[PDB]
Amino acid sequence: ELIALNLSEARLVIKEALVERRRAFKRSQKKHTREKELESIDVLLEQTTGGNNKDLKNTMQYLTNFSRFRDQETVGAVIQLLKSTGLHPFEVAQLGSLACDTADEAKTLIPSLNNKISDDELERILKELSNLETLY
Amino acid sequence: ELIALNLSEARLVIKEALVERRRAFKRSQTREKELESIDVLLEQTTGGNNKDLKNTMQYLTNFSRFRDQETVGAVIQLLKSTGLHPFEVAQLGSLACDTADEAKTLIPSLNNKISDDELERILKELSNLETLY
Amino acid sequence: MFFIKDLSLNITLHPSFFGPRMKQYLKTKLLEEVEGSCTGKFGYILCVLDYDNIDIQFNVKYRAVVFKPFKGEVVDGTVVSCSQHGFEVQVGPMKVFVTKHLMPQDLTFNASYQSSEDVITIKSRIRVKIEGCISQVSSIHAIGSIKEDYLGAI
Amino acid sequence: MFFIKDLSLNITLPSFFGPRMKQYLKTKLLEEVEGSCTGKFGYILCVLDYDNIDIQAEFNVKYRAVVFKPFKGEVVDGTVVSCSQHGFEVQVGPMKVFVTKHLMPQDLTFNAGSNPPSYQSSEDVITIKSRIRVKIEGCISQVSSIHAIGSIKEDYLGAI
Repeated sequence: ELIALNLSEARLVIKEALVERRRAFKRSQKKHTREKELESIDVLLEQTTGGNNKDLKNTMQYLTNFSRFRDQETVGAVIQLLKSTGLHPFEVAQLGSLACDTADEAKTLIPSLNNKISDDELERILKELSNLETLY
Repeated sequence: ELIALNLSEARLVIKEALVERRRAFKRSQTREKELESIDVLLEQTTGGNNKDLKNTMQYLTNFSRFRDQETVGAVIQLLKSTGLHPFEVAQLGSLACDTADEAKTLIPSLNNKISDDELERILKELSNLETLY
Repeated sequence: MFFIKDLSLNITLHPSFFGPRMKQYLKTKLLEEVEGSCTGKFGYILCVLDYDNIDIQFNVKYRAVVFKPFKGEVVDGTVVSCSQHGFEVQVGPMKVFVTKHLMPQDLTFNASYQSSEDVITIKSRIRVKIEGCISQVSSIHAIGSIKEDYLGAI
Repeated sequence: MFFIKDLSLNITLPSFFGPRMKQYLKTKLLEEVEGSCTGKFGYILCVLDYDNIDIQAEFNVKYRAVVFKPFKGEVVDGTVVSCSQHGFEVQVGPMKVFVTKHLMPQDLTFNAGSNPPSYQSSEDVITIKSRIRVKIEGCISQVSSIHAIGSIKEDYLGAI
């Protein structure tokens, strides 16, 4: 099926995948703040990646800088909120990434929303997303 | 519908149109040397702005492979008898190519429409019709 | 690519002008509104043709030389400017942008662009492939490349 | 856009048969696909669920990965990493979106005299490190790479 992620989910999903990979590696091996994020990522990548994966490295810093919801709990709340709208995954993903202040802005930036939801409901959603915004 | 032109025909179609306009106005009231005639001609036939037309004529002046109506007419017949699509004909009449592989690589839809052999002859003929002045 | 296309424009003319000269007028206005204009849909309307025969009847019918780039088209042009981002090529009434990423590996920036052979700079003639066209309400943009065989210098 | 996609890869190995050849295969899978890119379906950024990668001479390896692929009309936020007379690049995920000078408001003009290079108007100053919202006007897909061209002309685009 179509699985589109918003930036914050992508961040959690990639980090989790690499943390587990680091663990898998350790088990097999022969025995014997947001700034600390950027540092941790470099270490995580060094330990789990082919060293020359700049695409992934660039992606990680990007996601650390643009992820609006930082913890799984909040992200989980955001996904629940958006799915209960019945919107298409491509719209849910953008809506979960692009912070928007008004219905007009969101509808203008995501034209397919035009006639799938009313301004009032969308306004109510923007408020909820905003309220879930990590203040960290 | 659309009528595709190679660079050389567009150049002639435009000059002719402007020449006729210059007359209609005056009535009812070398490569680089041609470049100088542009400013003049445009001046007497257009608003004064139209930067697009001006850039076009300088372009057509420096890139047109066939400079006189005689030769253009000949290129048209040679290419028209191939049975190729107008868009292909327009490209073959604009882009100078030395080999069949070059042309087929640049105009990929020629691949299964004509043999290397037959396209090589057209290329040789186009090269010999190429203006030298 | 250049084409000759049949077009039409509706011109609103009322009493203030009516007379034995309204045809020459309608024409002057036709040229004013469409010649030198550009649209995403049709391209550049560069030159109205056959002046003495423009069909009036006001819905004015006319023919013109228009230019509109098409994806996959290969064209020759002259380099207008270079930068770390690539170089602009003048093609007809338009500039085609060849980004640094659509230029060969062994060919890179140096400011020009150099290879263990070629040197691309202003006034240089080059063969480019149109990879994409972006049409706005009143303009068109083209991106080109020179990676493939037979593209590039000269 | 970021997606999680079900992908597949056929790998060939009889010199390395063993009780733990499965870890070896997972290793070649990462080398071959992670960090790769095709105009077809984008950047395969990160192979997921390492412990359960499904592996079935040659073996068909079914796995999942976080993938990134831009799309025309998509609006995204990013960071300016460079400016020139031709325009500026915006880092968006693993990709650089190039905004041409012709896809910017006309009042925005290159300041060939500033450092770092920048574009500016009566209000905004766009330069290196600037956060910006752009619209992907076009994607050019090559065999092993994707290119994006963007704009900040429309409403709600530009400096964040």
